Amino acid sequence: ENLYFQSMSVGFIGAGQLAFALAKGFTAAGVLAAHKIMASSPDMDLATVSALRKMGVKLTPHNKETVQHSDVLFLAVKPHIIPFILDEIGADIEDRHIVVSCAAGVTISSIEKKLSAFRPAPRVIRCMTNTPVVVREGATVYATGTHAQVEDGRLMEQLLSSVGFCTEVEEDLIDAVTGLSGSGPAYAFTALDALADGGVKMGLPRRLAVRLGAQALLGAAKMLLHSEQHPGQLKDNVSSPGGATIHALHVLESGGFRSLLINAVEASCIRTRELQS
Amino acid sequence: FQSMSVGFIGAGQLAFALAKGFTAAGVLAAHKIMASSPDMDLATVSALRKMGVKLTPHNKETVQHSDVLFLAVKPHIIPFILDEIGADIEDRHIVVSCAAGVTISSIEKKLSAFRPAPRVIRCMTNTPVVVREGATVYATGTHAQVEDGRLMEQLLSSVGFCTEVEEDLIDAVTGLSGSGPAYAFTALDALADGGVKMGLPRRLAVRLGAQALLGAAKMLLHSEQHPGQLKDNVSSPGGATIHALHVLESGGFRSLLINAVEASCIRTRELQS
Amino acid sequence: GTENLYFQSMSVGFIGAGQLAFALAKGFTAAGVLAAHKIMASSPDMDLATVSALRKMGVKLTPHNKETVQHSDVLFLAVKPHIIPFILDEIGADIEDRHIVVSCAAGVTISSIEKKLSAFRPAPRVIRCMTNTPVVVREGATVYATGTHAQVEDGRLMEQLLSSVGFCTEVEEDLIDAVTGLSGSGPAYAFTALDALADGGVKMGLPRRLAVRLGAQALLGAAKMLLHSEQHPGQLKDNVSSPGGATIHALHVLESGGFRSLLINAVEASCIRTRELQS
Amino acid sequence: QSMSVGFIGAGQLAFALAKGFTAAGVLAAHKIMASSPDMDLATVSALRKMGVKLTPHNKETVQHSDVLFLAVKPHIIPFILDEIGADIEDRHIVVSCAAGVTISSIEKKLSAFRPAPRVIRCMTNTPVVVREGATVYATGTHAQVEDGRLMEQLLSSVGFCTEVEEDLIDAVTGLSGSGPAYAFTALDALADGGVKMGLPRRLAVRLGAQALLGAAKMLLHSEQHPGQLKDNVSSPGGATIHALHVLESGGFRSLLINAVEASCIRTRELQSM
Amino acid sequence: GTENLYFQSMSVGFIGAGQLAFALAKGFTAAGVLAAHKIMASSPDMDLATVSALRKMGVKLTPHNKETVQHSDVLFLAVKPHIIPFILDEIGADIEDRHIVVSCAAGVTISSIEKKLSAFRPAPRVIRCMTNTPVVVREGATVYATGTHAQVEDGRLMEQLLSSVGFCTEVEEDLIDAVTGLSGSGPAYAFTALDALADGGVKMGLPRRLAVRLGAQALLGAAKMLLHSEQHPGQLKDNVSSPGGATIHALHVLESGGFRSLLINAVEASCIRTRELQS
Ligand SMILES: O=C(O)[C@@H]1CCCO1
Ligand SMILES: O=C(O)[C@@H]1CCCO1
Ligand SMILES: O=C(O)[C@@H]1CCCO1
Ligand SMILES: O=C(O)[C@@H]1CCCO1
Ligand SMILES: O=C(O)[C@@H]1CCCO1
Ligand SMILES: [Cl-]
Ligand SMILES: [Cl-]
Repeated sequence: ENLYFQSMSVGFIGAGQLAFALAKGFTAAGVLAAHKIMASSPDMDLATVSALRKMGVKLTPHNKETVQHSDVLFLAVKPHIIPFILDEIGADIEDRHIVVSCAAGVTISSIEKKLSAFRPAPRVIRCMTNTPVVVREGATVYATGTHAQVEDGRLMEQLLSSVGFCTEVEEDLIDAVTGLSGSGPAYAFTALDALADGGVKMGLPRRLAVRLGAQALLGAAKMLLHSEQHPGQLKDNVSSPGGATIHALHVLESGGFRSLLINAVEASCIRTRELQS
Repeated sequence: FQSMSVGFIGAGQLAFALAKGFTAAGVLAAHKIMASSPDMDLATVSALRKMGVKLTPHNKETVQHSDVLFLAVKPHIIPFILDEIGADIEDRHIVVSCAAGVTISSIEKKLSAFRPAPRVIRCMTNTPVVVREGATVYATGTHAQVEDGRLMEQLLSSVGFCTEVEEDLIDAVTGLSGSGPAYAFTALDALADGGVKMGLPRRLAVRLGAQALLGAAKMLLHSEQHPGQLKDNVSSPGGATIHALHVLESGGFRSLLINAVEASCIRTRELQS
Repeated sequence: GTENLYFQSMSVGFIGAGQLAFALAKGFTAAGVLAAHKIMASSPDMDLATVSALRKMGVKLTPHNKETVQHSDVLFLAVKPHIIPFILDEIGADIEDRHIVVSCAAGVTISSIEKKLSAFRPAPRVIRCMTNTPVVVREGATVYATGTHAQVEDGRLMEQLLSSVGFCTEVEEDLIDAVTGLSGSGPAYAFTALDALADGGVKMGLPRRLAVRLGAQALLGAAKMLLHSEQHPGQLKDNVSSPGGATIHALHVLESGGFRSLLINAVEASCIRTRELQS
Repeated sequence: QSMSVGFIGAGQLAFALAKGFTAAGVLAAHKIMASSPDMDLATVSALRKMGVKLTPHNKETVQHSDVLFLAVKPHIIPFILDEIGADIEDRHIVVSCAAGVTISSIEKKLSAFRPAPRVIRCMTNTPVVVREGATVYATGTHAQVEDGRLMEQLLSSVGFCTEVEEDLIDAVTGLSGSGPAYAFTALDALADGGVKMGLPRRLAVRLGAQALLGAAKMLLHSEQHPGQLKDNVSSPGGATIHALHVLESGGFRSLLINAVEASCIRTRELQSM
Repeated sequence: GTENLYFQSMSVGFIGAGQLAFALAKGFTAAGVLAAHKIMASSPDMDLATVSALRKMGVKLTPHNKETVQHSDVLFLAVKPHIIPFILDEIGADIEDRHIVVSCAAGVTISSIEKKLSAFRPAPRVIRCMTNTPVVVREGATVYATGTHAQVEDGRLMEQLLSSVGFCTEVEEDLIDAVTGLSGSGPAYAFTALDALADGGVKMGLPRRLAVRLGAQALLGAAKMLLHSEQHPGQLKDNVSSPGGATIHALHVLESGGFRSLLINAVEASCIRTRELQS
């Protein structure tokens, strides 16, 4: 409530979906002014880059510049880019820097080793977040590195709590979190496209069908979050005997609806582990 | 509309959720709501009691109390309820049927036997009205004045999304957003089973699953982008997400959700026939 | 129609005179960028129908791969992967400074082409590409990657020549196996789909000719529509699907069969196999 | 020459047709008029932006037009015919675009008002917007040869167009009518496969779209059976025959057959209701 | 080769000049039982490739169905089921005593042909048959049933003529829908199977031409083997399946797919549909 990080300067290495979404969320929350944020990207023609520019974020094609501007430094690049970045700017890492890796599957140990060759005790945090931070409803976990100070973790939680749920986890849960909350929105966007197709099949106009399906999913998740009851208990509550809902639940069960989502989280988590190896 | 009194026939899950939403929105003092049911021992009735809603076993007390009257009963008991308080409808009443499948025409027919020009509105809503995030559609009957629709949309918008639709879409809406939250509750339970299988504590897995679906849905509502395009924005080449999407595709994920909506809508038609 | 290019100092050679050689030779000359007599092709079997078609076009034909190398500036290796090593050993001594060797084989890497040719001569100019037979109607899809000693002008020239018969862009070589899976095998997926759609039209009482014509016109127009649209394919799908209508009923039976999943499996199988065809 | 076109219905079809016609420069955007019962549609906004005259009144559209496209849902058609039937004049050519609705029923409704209505039934698709449509039509009892000739060359300006027997039109609807939607699904999924194997999304969409376009075109210009073209480019042991095999194992062919059949059967249902 | 028959007083007519007419005309003349100029065919579309092929053979062609009736003694109705009623009404008045009307349409019953023709003339001589296009290589499969007024000589003559281009036997009419399901649609099942087997050969590295040749030779020889064997097909299958060997592994994957069941479904679907094509 009126939170604001007076002297924090934030840098994004990578200027894609994730950098844009966090900068949008951070400035939406009012915890940072746009001009105290800087992002660098190898392609300065991404639509995400020009969106950042309209926000008032500082843009540069040199990762060195970003590192020099930043106190908190987000590595918002793909997993295989991380070693190319850590080697490019490892010499520029200074005392003050907190390096926050958002790359899937990439471990704190690997980041700390690459940076420790240039300089001892880099302050490293690993996190998994998602793009819904752009509407301030992200899901974020983080794990603190060996040399992260106690304040570094509390700082980063306070920053990331401003754009959604945020908590600390042991690092060895992050791969699984990537499969649930990290890939989660994509499952929901697939689910929502299909629900709308169902509504359209039954005669709803597409605009209405998309709006209704998204509101229904939004309300159910808010309901569960605010409820002390089991998701199955809530389902039981709204399933009238003989009714329309229980008939529909039966055809979800006949196709193994539940096991598909389990398969999804599994496949994503397993792939995440492979990206590291 | 600050002197408006609301009544409920049927003090079940829907009445509680609407009443909690209405009071949480501040549109309605709890004591200006009255509810009635034949089972006055339910927890829903006890919970409405704590809220400060007025309760009674007499549907007549509810009708004479109320200005806007919600019929929150099961589709097969509507004709009894209509027959029971049909002589007690007054000119001032707006009668809002909530039941699945029951047509405006059938309600206007029974009510007409007692009094010309009954003002009837049909709606399909859902239980997330209880955290003011419901999905609601409504259709106006023959004698519903335009002001009755504005009032209805104003009331129901305070507890979530609300739009007027033609009546012949409501069966389909039922299958989509009426039954929808139960689909999502199933999704979240299974997604949490997935997190647990991969090593997450159950509490953390429920939390992240719910937050992920909440954020995705909200993100789509604030976006000018098609949901497939958001899917595309967040799927890195060769990455974890596109791998998981492939296994969803292989089990026909999309078609099960189409199957669900279809089956709920089709069942909703059989409930009125 | 034509492309307003003309490579007036360019002699082109094809080693291999099968489907790909004839498609490219037909496309180039149809585009007007090359005259057929500046093209020479060679094959081990000179009775192939493709070789006769090349003779009708006026392309130069020879049984000897050395004659093609000596004739040509740009040299297309349009032979199967397992035959590339025998080709490179046969003609590696005849490569000269002017030659740009454009390998069309699936999965054969730049590294291994350069390694085989460098035993005869250092710094070979090598380009790897993946194209498809619709170049024969100037609607190919082509990607390329430049080798270690390819000059800047080499890739710009190859993109000029290949853009005249379809879409063409440069990629990193590590994407070509996956492109092979997608646009390299793409048309075979399409031919399968067009035959099945026509079968469906015939099942519903359409004559075969009409069903084939309409199915092809539908895919052509859909594909062109997406190419020129600013919208996601899902939004264009949505525009066609009238609520409660005929299209959405059909789409549901596609989804019930995991239609999307089969197309993903297909791109994945072709790509994975392409990787095996070098290792 | 002085031809005026009207659309009853201002949905997706009327917009692609109007966009197609003006792209061809067959007639000015302002010589087109569209009427819709909903003027808040994005299609009505889009038509408005390209310069087509809009009206909420079907009678205006009728009195504007010389060729009158009926582009509303099949079940709206008998209502339209009763509304504008007295306003049909001798000059009009009425072109029904609705799925399933037979020439015989349109001629019957309109006959109550004036003898010898000129009716034409057609099925087209949205690729008319890029002048690559697929269009069949049958002429009714009173269409003169000139009416069919004018029809053929108006629709040939925005893609393929041929005259067929009316009893083929339900089947055509399942094939080229719904066809682009099948293609769009195919192209989204192909792109997903490309992205799964490491391709950027934008490039994968582009290559997959280019491959369908090239293959369709090659087939149209070929004297070969598409199975022969398949075999021409399926190298023994190679990547394509491997990929073809996984298509076959899923019954790929049969799904597309089910799709044409499903759409065709639905088209017949639409007229029955 | 030839058949030692010659129907020297027989003029044959085909109403319809499509696949079946040309297959039969080619078979008959190849068998030597008829000269091409004693055959006349008529069609509504005289640009069909089948009509041009008939003109090469030397068959007589006419646009008028009446000219075919007047020319012919044996009159084949080689037209689609829904067109039979229009044919019979068009030429029913021109039927004479000498005519044997041989209907080839799927599902059209003798009763309904006799009923339609008897309005013009009592006691029409009608034969219903179901044959297939392999008559073009003298390996057709044909069954027939004689109508109410067909003479004993009519069926004996039809069996002579049809036995010269393949197998032929008389059946009760109530079996013809099921025969249609089996040998009438049979070859289309075979063409599908031969294309897929060749696909399987190509997957395993065989060139397409060789794979198509070997697949066809395998089915040809298997079918001929069973025709000449006194053994159940299962016993011949057993003879090929070396214990632990390659064939039995393949057979298991066929069984795991319900291969047998698909072929039963196919005969059942064709037969059931054939029954709908009259009702
Ligand atoms: O299950 C039913 O029938 C109703 C409709 C939607 C909510 O509960
Ligand atoms: O798709 C991926 O691999 C990453 C992880 C989760 C979101 O984007
Ligand atoms: O979906 C429908 O019903 C119509 C016909 C084909 C295109 O949109
Ligand atoms: O089938 C193959 O292996 C190659 C891929 C593209 C053309 O032929
Ligand atoms: O079954 C086998 O292994 C052998 C080879 C093919 C025929 O029998
Ligand atoms: Cl190809
Ligand atoms: Cl046959």
